[PDB]
Amino acid sequence: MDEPDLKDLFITVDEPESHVTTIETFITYRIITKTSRGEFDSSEFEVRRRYQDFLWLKGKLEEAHPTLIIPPLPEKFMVERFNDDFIETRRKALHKFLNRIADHPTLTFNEDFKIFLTAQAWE
Repeated sequence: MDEPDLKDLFITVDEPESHVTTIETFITYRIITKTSRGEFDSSEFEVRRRYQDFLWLKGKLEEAHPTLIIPPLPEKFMVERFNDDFIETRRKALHKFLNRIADHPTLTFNEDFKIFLTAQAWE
């Protein structure tokens, strides 16, 4: 039998880090998602995502909800990408983006949003 849930999500976006792979360096953001303000009987996942991962998500949401305007993620086309203002501006925008999806009555239940918030979870 089911335990009824209010379908609340609380999302933070923080701790930007440089991810240096062998072929590319890019910034990632820590996304922590909680389903409750309580200590017990709840879900909490921590993942790390780059901006391209958010663009993937936006596209999936657009495809699934073609009559909606999905919350925007503007970008203007080698130093600035690692600039403190650039990163902090983006962090705030990504937090706003994820909150808008989380609060939206159809977008919040999208399967790719769920995968986005949970895949490759960190301890």
